[PDB]
Amino acid sequence: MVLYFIGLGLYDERDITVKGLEIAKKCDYVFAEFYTSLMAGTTLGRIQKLIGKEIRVLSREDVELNFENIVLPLAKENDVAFLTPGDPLVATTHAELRIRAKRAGVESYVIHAPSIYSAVGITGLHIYKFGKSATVAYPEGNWFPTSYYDVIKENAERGLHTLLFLDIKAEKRMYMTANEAMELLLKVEDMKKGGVFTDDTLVVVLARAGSLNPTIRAGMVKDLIREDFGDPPHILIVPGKLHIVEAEYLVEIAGAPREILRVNV
Amino acid sequence: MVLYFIGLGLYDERDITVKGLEIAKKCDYVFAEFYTSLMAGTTLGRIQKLIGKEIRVLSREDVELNFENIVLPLAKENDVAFLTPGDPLVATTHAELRIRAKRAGVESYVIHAPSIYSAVGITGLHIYKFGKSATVAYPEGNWFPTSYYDVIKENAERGLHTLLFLDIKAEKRMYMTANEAMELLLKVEDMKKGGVFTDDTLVVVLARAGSLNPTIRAGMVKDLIREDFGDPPHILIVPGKLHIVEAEYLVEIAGAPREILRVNV
Ligand SMILES: Nc1ncnc2c1ncn2[C@@H]1O[C@H](CSCC[C@H](N)C(=O)O)[C@@H](O)[C@H]1O
Ligand SMILES: [Pt+2]
Ligand SMILES: [Pt+2]
Ligand SMILES: [Pt+2]
Ligand SMILES: [Pt+2]
Ligand SMILES: [Pt+2]
Repeated sequence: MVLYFIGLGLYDERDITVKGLEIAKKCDYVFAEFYTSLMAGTTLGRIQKLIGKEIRVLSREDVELNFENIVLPLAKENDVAFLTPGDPLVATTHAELRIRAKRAGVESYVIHAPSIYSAVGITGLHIYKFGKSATVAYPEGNWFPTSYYDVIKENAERGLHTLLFLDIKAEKRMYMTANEAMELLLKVEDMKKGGVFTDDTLVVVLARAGSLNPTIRAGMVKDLIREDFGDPPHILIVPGKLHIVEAEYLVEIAGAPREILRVNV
Repeated sequence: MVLYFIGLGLYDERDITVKGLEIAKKCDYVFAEFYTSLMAGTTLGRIQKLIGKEIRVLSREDVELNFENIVLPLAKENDVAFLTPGDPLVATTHAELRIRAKRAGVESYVIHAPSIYSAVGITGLHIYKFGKSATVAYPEGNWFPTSYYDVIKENAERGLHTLLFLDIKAEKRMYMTANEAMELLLKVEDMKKGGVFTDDTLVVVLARAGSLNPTIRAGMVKDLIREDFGDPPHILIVPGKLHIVEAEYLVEIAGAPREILRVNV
Protein backbone atom coordinates (compact mmCIF):
# COMPACT_ATOMS: atom_id res chain seq x y z
CA MET A 1 0.00 0.00 0.00
CA VAL A 2 2.84 2.37 -0.81
CA LEU A 3 4.22 4.45 -3.65
CA TYR A 4 7.89 4.36 -4.69
CA PHE A 5 10.00 7.08 -6.32
CA ILE A 6 12.77 5.14 -8.08
CA GLY A 7 15.61 6.82 -9.94
CA LEU A 8 16.92 5.27 -13.13
CA GLY A 9 20.40 6.75 -13.15
CA LEU A 10 22.48 8.60 -15.70
CA TYR A 11 22.87 6.70 -19.00
CA ASP A 12 21.32 3.25 -19.59
CA GLU A 13 18.94 0.98 -17.67
CA ARG A 14 21.70 -0.66 -15.66
CA ASP A 15 22.39 2.60 -13.83
CA ILE A 16 19.57 1.72 -11.46
CA THR A 17 20.43 0.58 -7.94
CA VAL A 18 20.01 -3.13 -7.28
CA LYS A 19 17.62 -2.12 -4.49
CA GLY A 20 15.59 -0.10 -6.96
CA LEU A 21 15.50 -2.93 -9.46
CA GLU A 22 14.30 -5.52 -6.96
CA ILE A 23 11.53 -3.28 -5.64
CA ALA A 24 10.38 -2.29 -9.11
CA LYS A 25 10.03 -5.99 -9.93
CA LYS A 26 7.63 -6.73 -7.06
CA CYS A 27 5.47 -3.75 -8.05
CA ASP A 28 1.85 -3.89 -9.21
CA TYR A 29 2.04 -0.78 -11.38
CA VAL A 30 4.92 1.16 -12.91
CA PHE A 31 4.78 4.72 -14.18
CA ALA A 32 7.57 6.91 -15.45
CA GLU A 33 8.41 10.29 -16.92
CA PHE A 34 11.24 11.18 -19.28
CA TYR A 35 10.97 14.93 -19.53
CA THR A 36 13.16 16.03 -16.63
CA SER A 37 16.30 14.59 -18.18
CA LEU A 38 17.69 12.39 -20.93
CA MET A 39 18.96 8.81 -20.61
CA ALA A 40 20.85 8.57 -23.89
CA GLY A 41 21.91 4.97 -23.45
CA THR A 42 18.63 3.09 -23.26
CA THR A 43 15.01 2.73 -24.43
CA LEU A 44 11.66 2.32 -22.70
CA GLY A 45 11.75 -1.15 -24.22
CA ARG A 46 15.05 -2.10 -22.61
CA ILE A 47 13.73 -0.69 -19.35
CA GLN A 48 10.43 -2.59 -19.40
CA LYS A 49 12.46 -5.67 -20.25
CA LEU A 50 14.85 -5.24 -17.34
CA ILE A 51 11.89 -4.58 -15.03
CA GLY A 52 9.48 -7.21 -16.28
CA LYS A 53 6.52 -4.82 -16.23
CA GLU A 54 4.68 -2.61 -18.71
CA ILE A 55 5.57 0.99 -17.93
CA ARG A 56 2.96 3.69 -18.40
CA VAL A 57 4.78 6.88 -19.38
CA LEU A 58 3.47 10.24 -18.16
CA SER A 59 3.87 13.73 -19.65
CA ARG A 60 4.75 16.80 -17.60
CA GLU A 61 1.09 17.79 -17.59
CA ASP A 62 -0.16 14.42 -16.39
CA VAL A 63 2.25 14.82 -13.48
CA GLU A 64 2.19 18.52 -12.67
CA LEU A 65 -1.61 18.43 -12.89
CA ASN A 66 -2.94 14.89 -12.62
CA PHE A 67 -0.45 12.98 -10.51
CA GLU A 68 -3.04 12.55 -7.74
CA ASN A 69 -5.69 11.60 -10.32
CA ILE A 70 -3.58 9.21 -12.40
CA VAL A 71 -1.10 7.67 -9.98
CA LEU A 72 -2.02 8.21 -6.33
CA PRO A 73 -5.30 6.30 -6.50
CA LEU A 74 -3.64 3.05 -7.62
CA ALA A 75 -1.24 3.33 -4.69
CA LYS A 76 -4.12 3.50 -2.22
CA GLU A 77 -4.53 -0.21 -2.88
CA ASN A 78 -1.46 -1.55 -4.68
CA ASP A 79 2.28 -1.01 -4.72
CA VAL A 80 3.14 1.58 -7.36
CA ALA A 81 6.49 2.85 -8.62
CA PHE A 82 7.28 6.18 -10.27
CA LEU A 83 10.51 6.11 -12.28
CA THR A 84 12.61 9.10 -13.36
CA PRO A 85 16.08 9.62 -14.91
CA GLY A 86 18.97 10.10 -12.46
CA ASP A 87 17.89 10.85 -8.89
CA PRO A 88 14.10 11.43 -8.92
CA LEU A 89 14.30 14.38 -6.50
CA VAL A 90 17.30 16.24 -7.93
CA ALA A 91 16.68 19.37 -10.01
CA THR A 92 13.03 18.45 -10.47
CA THR A 93 10.00 19.58 -8.52
CA HIS A 94 8.97 16.01 -7.72
CA ALA A 95 9.58 16.45 -3.98
CA GLU A 96 6.27 18.35 -3.73
CA LEU A 97 4.66 15.25 -5.19
CA ARG A 98 5.38 13.53 -1.87
CA ILE A 99 3.16 15.98 -0.03
CA ARG A 100 0.43 15.18 -2.55
CA ALA A 101 0.89 11.52 -1.71
CA LYS A 102 0.81 12.25 2.01
CA ARG A 103 -2.32 14.41 1.78
CA ALA A 104 -3.84 11.53 -0.19
CA GLY A 105 -3.12 9.00 2.55
CA VAL A 106 -0.32 7.32 0.59
CA GLU A 107 3.06 6.41 2.05
CA SER A 108 6.02 7.31 -0.14
CA TYR A 109 9.60 6.09 -0.26
CA VAL A 110 12.55 7.33 -2.28
CA ILE A 111 15.05 4.97 -3.91
CA HIS A 112 17.99 7.09 -5.06
CA ALA A 113 20.14 6.63 -8.15
CA PRO A 114 23.27 8.19 -9.71
CA SER A 115 22.66 11.92 -10.31
CA ILE A 116 24.47 14.35 -12.58
CA TYR A 117 24.81 16.67 -9.57
CA SER A 118 27.38 14.31 -8.03
CA ALA A 119 28.65 12.79 -11.27
CA VAL A 120 30.52 16.04 -11.87
CA GLY A 121 33.17 14.62 -9.58
CA ILE A 122 34.52 12.91 -12.70
CA THR A 123 35.59 16.30 -14.09
CA GLY A 124 38.27 16.54 -11.41
CA LEU A 125 36.65 19.53 -9.74
CA HIS A 126 36.05 19.27 -5.99
CA ILE A 127 32.35 18.73 -5.31
CA TYR A 128 32.57 20.79 -2.11
CA LYS A 129 33.80 23.80 -4.04
CA PHE A 130 30.62 24.09 -6.12
CA GLY A 131 28.53 27.08 -5.12
CA LYS A 132 24.95 27.88 -6.14
CA SER A 133 23.67 26.20 -9.31
CA ALA A 134 21.61 27.34 -12.29
CA THR A 135 19.96 26.39 -15.58
CA VAL A 136 20.75 27.87 -18.98
CA ALA A 137 17.24 28.24 -20.41
CA TYR A 138 16.36 28.57 -24.11
CA PRO A 139 15.08 32.10 -24.81
CA GLU A 140 11.55 32.06 -26.13
CA GLY A 141 9.93 34.88 -28.02
CA ASN A 142 11.01 38.28 -26.76
CA TRP A 143 11.75 36.69 -23.40
CA PHE A 144 15.47 36.21 -22.70
CA PRO A 145 16.29 34.70 -19.23
CA THR A 146 19.63 35.75 -17.71
CA SER A 147 19.57 34.88 -13.99
CA TYR A 148 22.09 32.11 -14.49
CA TYR A 149 24.65 34.74 -15.54
CA ASP A 150 24.41 36.39 -12.13
CA VAL A 151 24.70 33.03 -10.39
CA ILE A 152 27.98 32.46 -12.21
CA LYS A 153 29.12 35.90 -11.17
CA GLU A 154 28.22 35.52 -7.49
CA ASN A 155 30.08 32.21 -7.20
CA ALA A 156 33.11 33.50 -9.10
CA GLU A 157 33.73 36.26 -6.54
CA ARG A 158 33.73 33.65 -3.77
CA GLY A 159 36.04 31.41 -5.79
CA LEU A 160 33.33 28.71 -6.04
CA HIS A 161 32.52 26.53 -9.09
CA THR A 162 29.21 26.78 -10.96
CA LEU A 163 27.14 23.90 -12.27
CA LEU A 164 24.83 24.77 -15.16
CA PHE A 165 22.04 22.39 -16.09
CA LEU A 166 21.37 22.88 -19.80
CA ASP A 167 17.76 23.25 -20.96
CA ILE A 168 15.48 20.52 -22.29
CA LYS A 169 12.32 20.36 -24.44
CA ALA A 170 11.35 16.69 -24.12
CA GLU A 171 8.30 16.75 -26.41
CA LYS A 172 9.90 18.96 -29.06
CA ARG A 173 12.86 16.62 -28.52
CA MET A 174 15.26 19.61 -28.11
CA TYR A 175 18.37 19.03 -25.94
CA MET A 176 20.59 22.06 -25.37
CA THR A 177 24.25 21.49 -26.11
CA ALA A 178 27.21 23.02 -24.28
CA ASN A 179 27.94 25.08 -27.39
CA GLU A 180 24.46 26.61 -27.52
CA ALA A 181 24.85 27.34 -23.81
CA MET A 182 28.22 28.95 -24.39
CA GLU A 183 26.70 31.05 -27.19
CA LEU A 184 23.90 32.35 -24.96
CA LEU A 185 26.28 33.41 -22.20
CA LEU A 186 28.43 35.38 -24.66
CA LYS A 187 25.33 37.28 -25.76
CA VAL A 188 24.52 37.87 -22.09
CA GLU A 189 28.04 39.13 -21.50
CA ASP A 190 27.43 41.74 -24.21
CA MET A 191 24.21 42.86 -22.59
CA LYS A 192 25.68 42.99 -19.05
CA LYS A 193 29.45 43.41 -19.48
CA GLY A 194 30.32 41.99 -16.06
CA GLY A 195 33.42 40.33 -17.47
CA VAL A 196 31.92 37.14 -16.08
CA PHE A 197 31.84 35.04 -19.26
CA THR A 198 34.14 35.74 -22.23
CA ASP A 199 36.10 34.11 -25.06
CA ASP A 200 38.90 33.52 -22.55
CA THR A 201 36.95 32.14 -19.56
CA LEU A 202 37.85 28.53 -18.75
CA VAL A 203 34.88 26.17 -18.94
CA VAL A 204 34.36 22.44 -18.48
CA VAL A 205 32.01 20.24 -20.43
CA LEU A 206 30.58 16.90 -19.39
CA ALA A 207 28.64 14.95 -21.97
CA ARG A 208 26.85 11.74 -21.27
CA ALA A 209 27.99 11.06 -17.81
CA GLY A 210 27.16 7.54 -16.88
CA SER A 211 28.36 6.13 -20.17
CA LEU A 212 31.55 4.46 -20.19
CA ASN A 213 33.10 6.84 -22.50
CA PRO A 214 31.64 10.22 -21.61
CA THR A 215 33.06 13.45 -22.94
CA ILE A 216 35.08 15.52 -20.52
CA ARG A 217 36.69 18.63 -21.99
CA ALA A 218 38.14 21.77 -20.49
CA GLY A 219 39.53 24.92 -22.03
CA MET A 220 38.83 28.51 -22.98
CA VAL A 221 35.41 29.19 -24.55
CA LYS A 222 36.87 30.38 -27.84
CA ASP A 223 38.63 27.02 -28.22
CA LEU A 224 35.69 24.85 -27.16
CA ILE A 225 32.65 26.80 -28.33
CA ARG A 226 32.81 25.36 -31.85
CA GLU A 227 33.65 21.81 -30.78
CA ASP A 228 31.62 18.63 -31.19
CA PHE A 229 30.90 16.93 -27.87
CA GLY A 230 28.65 14.17 -29.15
CA ASP A 231 24.99 13.58 -28.39
CA PRO A 232 23.23 15.07 -25.36
CA PRO A 233 22.61 15.37 -22.54
CA HIS A 234 25.37 17.93 -22.07
CA ILE A 235 26.24 19.81 -18.90
CA LEU A 236 28.39 22.92 -18.52
CA ILE A 237 30.68 24.02 -15.68
CA VAL A 238 32.31 27.41 -15.15
CA PRO A 239 35.09 26.77 -12.54
CA GLY A 240 36.01 29.35 -9.89
CA LYS A 241 39.57 29.47 -8.51
CA LEU A 242 41.29 26.13 -9.08
CA HIS A 243 43.48 24.04 -6.82
CA ILE A 244 46.68 22.73 -8.41
CA VAL A 245 45.29 19.18 -8.39
CA GLU A 246 42.03 20.26 -10.06
CA ALA A 247 44.10 21.83 -12.81
CA GLU A 248 46.32 18.73 -13.12
CA TYR A 249 43.21 16.58 -13.53
CA LEU A 250 41.80 18.87 -16.22
CA VAL A 251 45.05 18.81 -18.23
CA GLU A 252 45.80 15.09 -17.91
CA ILE A 253 42.21 13.88 -18.14
CA ALA A 254 40.13 16.62 -19.78
CA GLY A 255 42.62 17.79 -22.40
CA ALA A 256 42.91 21.34 -21.12
CA PRO A 257 45.92 23.56 -22.02
CA ARG A 258 48.92 22.71 -19.82
CA GLU A 259 48.88 26.43 -19.15
CA ILE A 260 45.88 26.56 -16.81
CA LEU A 261 48.15 24.65 -14.43
CA ARG A 262 49.70 27.94 -13.39
CA VAL A 263 47.02 28.89 -10.89
CA ASN A 264 47.15 32.64 -10.39
CA VAL A 265 47.41 32.25 -6.64
CA MET B 1 42.66 -4.60 -19.38
CA VAL B 2 40.92 -1.86 -17.43
CA LEU B 3 40.56 -0.52 -13.93
CA TYR B 4 37.00 0.16 -12.65
CA PHE B 5 36.08 2.77 -10.02
CA ILE B 6 32.71 1.60 -8.70
CA GLY B 7 30.50 3.35 -6.18
CA LEU B 8 28.73 1.24 -3.58
CA GLY B 9 25.98 3.72 -2.84
CA LEU B 10 24.81 5.13 0.51
CA TYR B 11 23.50 2.63 3.06
CA ASP B 12 23.64 -1.07 2.24
CA GLU B 13 24.72 -3.61 -0.35
CA ARG B 14 21.75 -3.07 -2.64
CA ASP B 15 22.71 0.58 -3.12
CA ILE B 16 25.27 -0.35 -5.78
CA THR B 17 23.95 0.00 -9.34
CA VAL B 18 23.10 -3.01 -11.50
CA LYS B 19 25.87 -2.05 -13.92
CA GLY B 20 28.25 -1.89 -10.99
CA LEU B 21 27.46 -5.41 -9.82
CA GLU B 22 27.78 -6.98 -13.26
CA ILE B 23 31.14 -5.27 -13.79
CA ALA B 24 32.43 -6.18 -10.33
CA LYS B 25 31.43 -9.83 -10.62
CA LYS B 26 33.34 -10.12 -13.91
CA CYS B 27 36.51 -8.59 -12.43
CA ASP B 28 39.68 -10.51 -11.59
CA TYR B 29 40.65 -8.57 -8.48
CA VAL B 30 38.45 -6.43 -6.23
CA PHE B 31 39.63 -3.74 -3.84
CA ALA B 32 37.59 -1.50 -1.54
CA GLU B 33 38.20 1.25 1.00
CA PHE B 34 35.93 2.29 3.86
CA TYR B 35 37.74 5.24 5.38
CA THR B 36 36.09 8.07 3.43
CA SER B 37 32.75 6.93 4.87
CA LEU B 38 31.02 3.83 6.18
CA MET B 39 27.99 1.93 4.96
CA ALA B 40 26.10 1.69 8.27
CA GLY B 41 23.33 -0.38 6.72
CA THR B 42 25.58 -3.31 5.83
CA THR B 43 28.78 -5.33 6.34
CA LEU B 44 31.83 -6.41 4.35
CA GLY B 45 30.46 -9.93 4.46
CA ARG B 46 27.21 -9.03 2.74
CA ILE B 47 29.06 -6.97 0.16
CA GLN B 48 31.33 -9.96 -0.53
CA LYS B 49 28.41 -12.38 -0.78
CA LEU B 50 26.57 -10.10 -3.18
CA ILE B 51 29.52 -9.66 -5.55
CA GLY B 52 30.68 -13.21 -4.97
CA LYS B 53 34.37 -12.34 -4.72
CA GLU B 54 36.97 -11.94 -2.00
CA ILE B 55 37.28 -8.21 -1.35
CA ARG B 56 40.58 -6.82 -0.16
CA VAL B 57 40.18 -3.77 2.05
CA LEU B 58 42.73 -0.99 1.68
CA SER B 59 43.64 1.59 4.34
CA ARG B 60 43.71 5.33 3.76
CA GLU B 61 47.46 5.00 3.73
CA ASP B 62 47.33 2.04 1.34
CA VAL B 63 45.51 4.15 -1.22
CA GLU B 64 47.05 7.57 -0.74
CA LEU B 65 50.60 6.29 -0.43
CA ASN B 66 50.76 3.06 -2.49
CA PHE B 67 47.80 2.88 -4.86
CA GLU B 68 50.29 2.40 -7.69
CA ASN B 69 51.91 -0.54 -5.92
CA ILE B 70 48.87 -2.39 -4.59
CA VAL B 71 46.15 -1.76 -7.16
CA LEU B 72 47.57 -0.56 -10.50
CA PRO B 73 50.05 -3.42 -11.06
CA LEU B 74 47.27 -6.00 -11.32
CA ALA B 75 45.39 -3.86 -13.83
CA LYS B 76 48.20 -4.25 -16.35
CA GLU B 77 47.18 -7.84 -17.00
CA ASN B 78 43.71 -8.04 -15.39
CA ASP B 79 40.42 -6.16 -14.97
CA VAL B 80 40.40 -4.69 -11.49
CA ALA B 81 37.68 -3.00 -9.44
CA PHE B 82 38.09 -0.39 -6.69
CA LEU B 83 35.00 -0.10 -4.51
CA THR B 84 34.16 3.04 -2.59
CA PRO B 85 31.11 4.13 -0.63
CA GLY B 86 28.93 6.73 -2.36
CA ASP B 87 29.82 7.87 -5.88
CA PRO B 88 33.40 7.44 -7.11
CA LEU B 89 35.57 10.57 -7.24
CA VAL B 90 33.33 12.57 -4.91
CA ALA B 91 36.01 12.21 -2.25
CA THR B 92 38.56 14.98 -2.84
CA THR B 93 41.69 12.78 -3.02
CA HIS B 94 40.00 10.19 -5.22
CA ALA B 95 40.02 12.01 -8.57
CA GLU B 96 43.82 12.20 -8.43
CA LEU B 97 43.98 8.41 -8.44
CA ARG B 98 42.86 8.45 -12.07
CA ILE B 99 45.91 10.51 -12.94
CA ARG B 100 48.05 7.76 -11.45
CA ALA B 101 46.20 5.03 -13.33
CA LYS B 102 46.92 6.79 -16.58
CA ARG B 103 50.61 7.36 -15.92
CA ALA B 104 50.92 3.69 -15.05
CA GLY B 105 49.43 3.19 -18.49
CA VAL B 106 46.13 1.92 -17.11
CA GLU B 107 42.74 2.78 -18.59
CA SER B 108 40.13 3.61 -16.00
CA TYR B 109 36.34 3.85 -16.10
CA VAL B 110 33.98 5.28 -13.50
CA ILE B 111 30.76 3.59 -12.47
CA HIS B 112 28.57 6.02 -10.52
CA ALA B 113 26.23 5.33 -7.64
CA PRO B 114 24.06 7.52 -5.34
CA SER B 115 25.95 10.16 -3.37
CA ILE B 116 25.00 12.07 -0.25
CA TYR B 117 25.39 15.26 -2.29
CA SER B 118 22.42 14.33 -4.48
CA ALA B 119 20.58 12.26 -1.86
CA VAL B 120 19.95 15.31 0.33
CA GLY B 121 17.28 16.15 -2.19
CA ILE B 122 15.10 14.01 0.06
CA THR B 123 15.09 16.85 2.60
CA GLY B 124 12.86 18.84 0.27
CA LEU B 125 15.41 21.63 -0.15
CA HIS B 126 16.12 22.57 -3.78
CA ILE B 127 19.47 21.33 -5.04
CA TYR B 128 20.29 24.52 -6.91
CA LYS B 129 20.19 26.45 -3.63
CA PHE B 130 23.11 24.61 -2.04
CA GLY B 131 26.22 26.72 -1.73
CA LYS B 132 29.71 25.66 -0.72
CA SER B 133 29.97 22.54 1.44
CA ALA B 134 31.98 21.99 4.59
CA THR B 135 32.85 19.47 7.29
CA VAL B 136 32.44 19.96 11.02
CA ALA B 137 35.73 18.76 12.52
CA TYR B 138 36.37 17.74 16.15
CA PRO B 139 38.67 20.19 17.94
CA GLU B 140 41.79 18.44 19.23
CA GLY B 141 44.91 19.62 20.97
CA ASN B 142 45.54 23.33 20.45
CA TRP B 143 43.55 23.02 17.24
CA PHE B 144 40.00 24.40 17.09
CA PRO B 145 38.81 24.62 13.43
CA THR B 146 35.98 27.03 12.73
CA SER B 147 36.04 27.61 8.97
CA TYR B 148 32.85 25.55 8.56
CA TYR B 149 31.19 28.36 10.49
CA ASP B 150 32.18 30.97 7.90
CA VAL B 151 30.99 28.72 5.09
CA ILE B 152 27.54 28.81 6.70
CA LYS B 153 27.75 32.60 7.08
CA GLU B 154 28.71 33.33 3.49
CA ASN B 155 26.11 30.88 2.24
CA ALA B 156 23.19 32.04 4.38
CA GLU B 157 24.06 35.63 3.45
CA ARG B 158 23.28 34.77 -0.18
CA GLY B 159 20.16 32.72 0.60
CA LEU B 160 22.02 29.42 -0.01
CA HIS B 161 21.78 26.17 2.02
CA THR B 162 24.89 24.70 3.68
CA LEU B 163 25.52 20.96 3.54
CA LEU B 164 27.53 19.98 6.62
CA PHE B 165 29.39 16.68 6.80
CA LEU B 166 30.15 15.47 10.33
CA ASP B 167 33.62 14.21 11.33
CA ILE B 168 34.26 10.45 11.27
CA LYS B 169 36.97 8.42 13.03
CA ALA B 170 36.71 5.62 10.40
CA GLU B 171 39.32 3.35 11.99
CA LYS B 172 38.10 3.88 15.55
CA ARG B 173 34.51 3.46 14.23
CA MET B 174 33.26 6.72 15.89
CA TYR B 175 30.61 8.96 14.21
CA MET B 176 30.10 12.63 15.18
CA THR B 177 26.39 13.15 15.78
CA ALA B 178 24.12 15.94 14.66
CA ASN B 179 23.77 16.81 18.36
CA GLU B 180 27.53 17.01 18.90
CA ALA B 181 27.80 19.06 15.71
CA MET B 182 25.16 21.46 17.00
CA GLU B 183 26.98 21.79 20.32
CA LEU B 184 30.14 22.75 18.44
CA LEU B 185 28.43 25.35 16.27
CA LEU B 186 26.89 26.90 19.39
CA LYS B 187 30.36 27.19 20.97
CA VAL B 188 31.67 28.70 17.76
CA GLU B 189 28.80 31.21 17.64
CA ASP B 190 29.64 32.08 21.23
CA MET B 191 33.15 32.90 20.08
CA LYS B 192 32.70 34.82 16.84
CA LYS B 193 29.27 36.24 17.72
CA GLY B 194 28.32 36.64 14.05
CA GLY B 195 24.71 35.64 14.64
CA VAL B 196 25.04 32.65 12.32
CA PHE B 197 24.20 29.65 14.49
CA THR B 198 22.04 30.11 17.58
CA ASP B 199 19.35 28.29 19.52
CA ASP B 200 16.79 29.82 17.21
CA THR B 201 18.44 28.77 13.97
CA LEU B 202 16.49 26.37 11.77
CA VAL B 203 18.43 23.23 10.92
CA VAL B 204 17.75 19.99 9.12
CA VAL B 205 19.12 16.61 10.09
CA LEU B 206 19.39 13.68 7.71
CA ALA B 207 20.45 10.24 8.95
CA ARG B 208 20.76 6.95 7.12
CA ALA B 209 20.04 8.37 3.69
CA GLY B 210 19.67 5.54 1.25
CA SER B 211 17.62 3.32 3.51
CA LEU B 212 13.89 3.01 3.11
CA ASN B 213 13.56 4.55 6.56
CA PRO B 214 15.96 7.51 6.88
CA THR B 215 15.44 10.11 9.59
CA ILE B 216 14.55 13.54 8.21
CA ARG B 217 13.97 16.14 10.91
CA ALA B 218 13.73 19.92 10.98
CA GLY B 219 13.35 22.50 13.74
CA MET B 220 15.06 25.19 15.80
CA VAL B 221 18.46 24.13 17.18
CA LYS B 222 17.24 24.60 20.75
CA ASP B 223 14.54 21.99 20.09
CA LEU B 224 16.69 19.43 18.26
CA ILE B 225 20.05 19.71 20.02
CA ARG B 226 19.02 16.85 22.30
CA GLU B 227 16.67 14.83 20.10
CA ASP B 228 17.49 11.23 19.14
CA PHE B 229 18.21 10.89 15.43
CA GLY B 230 19.09 7.22 15.53
CA ASP B 231 22.28 5.49 14.47
CA PRO B 232 24.91 7.28 12.36
CA PRO B 233 25.85 8.54 9.93
CA HIS B 234 24.37 12.01 10.43
CA ILE B 235 24.40 14.90 8.02
CA LEU B 236 23.65 18.45 9.17
CA ILE B 237 22.14 21.17 6.98
CA VAL B 238 21.69 24.84 7.79
CA PRO B 239 19.19 26.07 5.19
CA GLY B 240 19.16 29.58 3.78
CA LYS B 241 15.89 31.47 3.36
CA LEU B 242 13.23 28.94 2.37
CA HIS B 243 11.03 28.72 -0.69
CA ILE B 244 7.46 28.25 0.59
CA VAL B 245 7.29 24.85 -1.13
CA GLU B 246 10.45 23.87 0.74
CA ALA B 247 8.92 24.97 4.03
CA GLU B 248 5.84 22.91 3.23
CA TYR B 249 7.84 19.74 2.60
CA LEU B 250 9.87 20.15 5.81
CA VAL B 251 6.61 20.53 7.73
CA GLU B 252 4.55 17.82 6.05
CA ILE B 253 7.44 15.38 5.65
CA ALA B 254 10.21 16.20 8.12
CA GLY B 255 7.67 17.06 10.81
CA ALA B 256 8.96 20.61 11.17
CA PRO B 257 7.28 23.34 13.31
CA ARG B 258 4.61 25.42 11.50
CA GLU B 259 6.64 28.45 12.61
CA ILE B 260 8.90 28.08 9.58
CA LEU B 261 5.99 28.93 7.27
CA ARG B 262 5.98 32.50 8.51
CA VAL B 263 9.41 32.69 10.14
CA ASN B 264 11.89 31.07 7.73
CA VAL B 265 10.12 31.83 4.47
N1 LIG C 1 24.18 11.57 -17.61
C1 LIG C 1 24.27 12.87 -17.91
N2 LIG C 1 25.32 13.35 -18.58
C2 LIG C 1 25.44 14.64 -18.85
N3 LIG C 1 24.51 15.50 -18.45
C3 LIG C 1 23.43 15.09 -17.78
C4 LIG C 1 23.27 13.74 -17.49
N4 LIG C 1 22.13 13.60 -16.83
C5 LIG C 1 21.58 14.80 -16.70
N5 LIG C 1 22.36 15.72 -17.29
C6 LIG C 1 22.05 17.15 -17.42
O1 LIG C 1 21.19 17.62 -16.37
C7 LIG C 1 20.26 18.57 -16.94
C8 LIG C 1 18.86 17.96 -16.80
S1 LIG C 1 18.11 18.31 -15.16
C9 LIG C 1 17.61 16.64 -14.62
C10 LIG C 1 18.60 16.05 -13.61
C11 LIG C 1 18.17 14.66 -13.14
N6 LIG C 1 16.89 14.76 -12.41
C12 LIG C 1 19.24 14.10 -12.20
O2 LIG C 1 19.04 14.01 -10.99
O3 LIG C 1 20.33 13.74 -12.65
C13 LIG C 1 20.67 18.74 -18.40
O4 LIG C 1 21.73 19.70 -18.52
C14 LIG C 1 21.23 17.36 -18.70
O5 LIG C 1 22.13 17.46 -19.81
PT1 LIG D 1 -1.39 -2.46 0.29
PT1 LIG E 1 16.57 20.91 -31.90
PT1 LIG F 1 43.24 32.10 -21.19
PT1 LIG G 1 41.25 -6.78 -20.54
PT1 LIG H 1 32.27 9.69 19.75
